[PDB]
Amino acid sequence: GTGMSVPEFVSDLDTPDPTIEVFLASTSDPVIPEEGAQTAGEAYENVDPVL
Amino acid sequence: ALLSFERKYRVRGGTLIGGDLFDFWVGPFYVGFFGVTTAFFALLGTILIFWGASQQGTFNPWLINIAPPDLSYGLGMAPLMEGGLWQIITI
Repeated sequence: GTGMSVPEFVSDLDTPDPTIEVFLASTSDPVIPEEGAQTAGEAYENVDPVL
Repeated sequence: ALLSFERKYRVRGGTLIGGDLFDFWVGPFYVGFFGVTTAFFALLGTILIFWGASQQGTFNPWLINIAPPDLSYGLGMAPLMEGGLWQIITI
């Protein structure tokens, strides 16, 4: 009775964010590290945060 | 009681429905088929409003509130204590 609501068109509710499918086409699962695996620092010359 | 010039206008006839089954006056008010229906509907609505007020918990004229149902009921009929009273009073 207080008038607190949010209206939306039904056809608009069925159109998702078009950028959702772009992210799912560019993602991948992480790879569990093995015992004493080689790091990125020892193979190239990189910066400490990603070393 | 009539006005000084009123008696010559109070003739019989001119009804959409009913004839002289309801063709009279009560005080100054004219009664007809639609006077009867008006009385019924208005009295029922007012009494139902006061019943809802008594079940709400307040008789304060500023604070009485009878509300429509929740949006999850759609266009169907709600329980009388959760919004059905509003629908009956609207009718």
